[PDB]
Amino acid sequence: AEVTQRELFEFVLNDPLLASSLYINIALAGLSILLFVFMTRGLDDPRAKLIAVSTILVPVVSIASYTGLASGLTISVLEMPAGHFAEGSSVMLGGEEVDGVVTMWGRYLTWALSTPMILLALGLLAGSNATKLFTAITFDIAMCVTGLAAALTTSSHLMRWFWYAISCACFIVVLYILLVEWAQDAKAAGTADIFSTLKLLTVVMWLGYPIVWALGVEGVAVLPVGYTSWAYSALDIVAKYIFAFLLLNYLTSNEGVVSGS
Amino acid sequence: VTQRELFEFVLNDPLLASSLYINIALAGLSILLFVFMTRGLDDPRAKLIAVSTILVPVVSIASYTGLASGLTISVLEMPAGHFAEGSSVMLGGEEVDGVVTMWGRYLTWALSTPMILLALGLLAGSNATKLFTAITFDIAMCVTGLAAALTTSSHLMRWFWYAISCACFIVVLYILLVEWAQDAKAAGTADIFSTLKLLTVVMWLGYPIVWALGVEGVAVLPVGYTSWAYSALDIVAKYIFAFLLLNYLTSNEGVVSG
Amino acid sequence: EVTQRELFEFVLNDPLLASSLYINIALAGLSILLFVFMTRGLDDPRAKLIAVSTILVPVVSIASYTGLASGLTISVLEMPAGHFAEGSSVMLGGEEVDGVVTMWGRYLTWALSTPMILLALGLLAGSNATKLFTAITFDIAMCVTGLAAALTTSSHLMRWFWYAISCACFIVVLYILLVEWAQDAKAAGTADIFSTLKLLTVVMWLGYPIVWALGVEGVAVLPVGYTSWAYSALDIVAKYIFAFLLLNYLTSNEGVVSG
Ligand SMILES: CCCCCCCCCO[C@@H]1O[C@H](CO)[C@@H](O)[C@H](O)[C@H]1O
Ligand SMILES: CCCCCCCCCO[C@@H]1O[C@H](CO)[C@@H](O)[C@H](O)[C@H]1O
Ligand SMILES: *C/C=C(C)/C=C/C=C(C)/C=C/C1=C(C)CCCC1(C)C
Ligand SMILES: *C\C=C(C)/C=C/C=C(C)/C=C/C1=C(C)CCCC1(C)C
Ligand SMILES: *C\C=C(C)/C=C/C=C(C)/C=C/C1=C(C)CCCC1(C)C
Ligand SMILES: [Br-]
Ligand SMILES: [Br-]
Ligand SMILES: [Br-]
Ligand SMILES: [Br-]
Ligand SMILES: [Br-]
Ligand SMILES: [Br-]
Repeated sequence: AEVTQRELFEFVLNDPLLASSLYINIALAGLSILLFVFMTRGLDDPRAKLIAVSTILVPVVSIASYTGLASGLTISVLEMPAGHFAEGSSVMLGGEEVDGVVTMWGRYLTWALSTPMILLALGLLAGSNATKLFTAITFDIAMCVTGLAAALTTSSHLMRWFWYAISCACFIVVLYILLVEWAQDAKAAGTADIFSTLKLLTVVMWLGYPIVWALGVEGVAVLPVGYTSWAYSALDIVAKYIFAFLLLNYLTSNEGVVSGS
Repeated sequence: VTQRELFEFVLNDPLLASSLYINIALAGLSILLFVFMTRGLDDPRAKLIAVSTILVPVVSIASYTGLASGLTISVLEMPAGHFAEGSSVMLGGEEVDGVVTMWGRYLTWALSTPMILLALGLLAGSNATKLFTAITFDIAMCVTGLAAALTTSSHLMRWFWYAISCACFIVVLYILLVEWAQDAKAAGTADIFSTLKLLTVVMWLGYPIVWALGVEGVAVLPVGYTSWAYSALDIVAKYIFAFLLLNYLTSNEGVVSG
Repeated sequence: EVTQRELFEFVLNDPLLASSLYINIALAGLSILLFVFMTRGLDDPRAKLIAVSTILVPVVSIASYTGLASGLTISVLEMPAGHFAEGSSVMLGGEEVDGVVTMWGRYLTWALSTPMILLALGLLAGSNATKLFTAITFDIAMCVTGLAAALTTSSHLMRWFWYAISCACFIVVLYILLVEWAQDAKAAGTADIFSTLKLLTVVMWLGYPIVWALGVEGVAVLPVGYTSWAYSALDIVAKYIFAFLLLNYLTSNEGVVSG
């Protein structure tokens, strides 16, 4: 590994766009954790608290994920394959010019850890049975891991996009459960309004990621590294922080509705 | 060596490329077929079994792609005394010491078997305790096997990892063939387990036997034959076996429901 | 480009390192035997589930310690400026090498074994699913963020930030085990054994973050050799004896936990 972790860390700092897209989220994730733990202090029902802890875990994983990226621990320099729209790039790391693209794979590694929690909270709010919850979660993880594999794949351009297509198929499974299955389960659960709201927000925001992947450096490359990074951090601010705040706003005011068992 | 160089090593070699790309394609077709076959299930418990099984070829088309792209393939120099020691291969167009190691296979098993196990356990009316015990040791088995494959410091260490792993294997096989076959009687599903009993014992024992005999073990099977031995097993386990389980599940939805 | 073969030889020919690692392999091995023996009497599925979660602990340990012993889970890393271990060197093969022999494999031991002992202590206390889900997730986040700290070499300050995140997660777990579960056990019938262990718990669970901060990963008052025995000493207490005291109570009180 020619490029050191210190060097990548230094490249992030010194790069205004990059460093801000990263450090701003370590900050917002921390404040989110503090606000969430405070908002839910009055919950007592175990099923209501399971929804609150899973929610809270989202920014908890987020602050760790971004610290991994900012430290350089979860960043690597890869060389795109022939034909990849970003093939032939250089990053100027340390003092020399290194071939390749600064790859922030750390985003994928942790999405596989935070998104299931989001899914678990939304399934429970909707009063979902174990089967649909297992189906939503297992495919979500697969969607995130194949995403991480595509980003990590440098041997073949066509391979990169094959991983991507596998990931989309797994994505549609989750989407179908959100829009079709849980939408209906929410009625019987008495949480229709809030679910339909959070459901529409989820579908809209989540669609943003595979769009950014395809337009950013890892895909067709119209967005340079610094910009795809901000595209991902901005989706994160809504998809994770504001979204979790909204779900917890309902829960903390309607404990009785989801209290069941 | 480079990822692309490994990717090209697999393409360009009929034995290797076939042992991998064929698994990618059959896994793809099996996901469709499995989703199709089960389009009619209605019971939640049955459906859990069907999705857990469907995940088998999903994990397979993904993990094999990891291998074919070279992402999960690596080159390792075997320890002194190992029967494959002093091997070399030619990758970046040059003599590279070591053996191409498809460590991605352990990922495939560590992720798909927990799913087939969950499916079988539920089918057998297993309680939580035996389901847990089986899945945990099944995973410890798959991972210690991986450890064995990646160990290059000592020849004896690899075999010690193997012993650790085989131990976890009998724990899993025991509940699979013995415990669950017995629980299935009360669940009204004893027959699917006896019909697939020989198929199950042969394919499962098939993996630790291929290890010992292939490049990772005593090496009477070269890298390419080692790849095809594991691949022919996977084809049986991830596709035909899963199909059989699914074929039964669909005909017995009501009873598996309760 | 140090090899796994050189790391394996480094541990051997290094008395302290070799014994801290090899004594644990041996002790975890017997444990699996002794624990299998002590619990062959069990019949209750709930008592047995608790029994196997606990047996999985020494299994995880003998396997993870073998990873370390084999060199598989060891690496040489260079510490960042200001770090007390920065500027370290180690003899590997036929040349001097910058860095610190990093036993990152230990974090995989804790990440995989602790959720089991937590799933054994929770069920033993009668814990509902919410607490059991909390304690373990934050426990896992703790183990993984600790590794991140150990794996971070770009910034001295970042290591301690990672260590602070890990420590906060650590607080959630200790609050569940010491307080919540302590209460739940009263309605479980198993409040007395939960007490004593809870006491040994505090001391040993705290022992880890204290060692981290004082060993080569922290301010390094303890060299690589001593941090390893420090952790190995703690694992003996938690993975074997603690597991023994737990099983000793279980197998002599299957009626109380039965259900
Ligand atoms: C810029 C300053 C930051 C201000 C943040 C204010 C958010 C506080 C929201 O309060 C919480 O609302 C819940 C109902 O939804 C109540 O149950 C709970 O008791 C109450 O504490
Ligand atoms: C079912 C999904 C599997 C996808 C398999 C993709 C195989 C594509 C092989 O492409 C070729 O690779 C060579 C490298 O060896 C290049 O030199 C050559 O220019 C390129 O055209
Ligand atoms: C906190 C993060 C969130 C909610 C992330 C969501 C991410 C996705 C929905 C990602 C999806 C992708 C695909 C469907 C295709 C391949 C690439 C990915 C991983 C970007
Ligand atoms: C994909 C389907 C199945 C049934 C896979 C089974 C895998 C095993 C039984 C693997 C076993 C191993 C053992 C027992 C010993 C060390 C090496 C292996 C991991 C190959
Ligand atoms: C193997 C058994 C036990 C009980 C292990 C416990 C481990 C911890 C409590 C580890 C804690 C850490 C913290 C809080 C901070 C970062 C570094 C550590 C991972 C060592
Ligand atoms: Br609770
Ligand atoms: Br994340
Ligand atoms: Br269902
Ligand atoms: Br399988
Ligand atoms: Br049992
Ligand atoms: Br433990």
